[PDB]
Amino acid sequence: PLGSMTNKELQAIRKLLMLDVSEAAEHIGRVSARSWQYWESGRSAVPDDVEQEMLDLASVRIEMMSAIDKRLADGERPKLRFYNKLDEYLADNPDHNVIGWRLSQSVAALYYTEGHADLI
Amino acid sequence: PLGSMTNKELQAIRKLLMLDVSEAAEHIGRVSARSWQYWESGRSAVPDDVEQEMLDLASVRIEMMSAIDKRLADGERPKLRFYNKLDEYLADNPDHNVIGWRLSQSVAALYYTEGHADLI
DNA sequence: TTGCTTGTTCGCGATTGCGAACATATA
DNA sequence: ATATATGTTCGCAATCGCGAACAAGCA
Ligand SMILES: [Cl-]
Repeated sequence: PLGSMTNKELQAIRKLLMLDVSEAAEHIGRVSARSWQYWESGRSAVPDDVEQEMLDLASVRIEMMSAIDKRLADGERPKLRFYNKLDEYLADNPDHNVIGWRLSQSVAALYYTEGHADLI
Repeated sequence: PLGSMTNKELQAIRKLLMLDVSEAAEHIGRVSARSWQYWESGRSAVPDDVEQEMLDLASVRIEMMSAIDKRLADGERPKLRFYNKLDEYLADNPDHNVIGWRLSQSVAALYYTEGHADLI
């Protein structure tokens, strides 16, 4: 199963998690931005650990969506926080980083586009 | 109803549809990129027609997602096409533009991250 | 043994977000 | 009558994606 991530699959999961190339290269791949661009362009294969961390971030996203679903089924119309600046996010989440900020942006954007939540 | 879209809501739906600021400003707002950045930063209100066009694009996304859901319920593991370059997408879709390209990118990324489709 | 692999670094053109200024049309 | 909202253009620092070159680590 692991190790079959294509370059375009990596680009797609990165874009869906709403990560910039530099952010993922610095915090996930722990490599230069050029190496991440090479991975997404097909020059070098996607490392196994990078792929596994992608799936892990996907699972974290699933947890967030599940909490919001719990709130929805209870009759709530959620007012979800969509942090424009990363510093505003880290002021409310000291043990997080830009990865969690982008994940929160993605979940809030999805639940607004679906029409179930308003963003503040 | 129309006119309640905030700046952050516009930014969120734009990023969800995987649109760049320049693309949305050129093809959707039909304004300069500076005016779109002003809209998304809260300098001026989001026009009603731009809002409604956002919602219409969301509906088109729902159409695509429903087609792929039908394919999934039939037992198929979809091999979704993720176009890295816009010219490839337009060569496969003559009557489309960058909006449909970004919509298809977002949908394919969603169905790959969910774990139901492979990208080619 | 060294070709394929993979990473870093540098340079450069293209692109972006934003401040600032200008213009308009309209209440 | 006129502030005010809203669009445009211009310049600029910052950022990004890419080509090309260099280097280490192999198998
Ligand atoms: Cl409701």
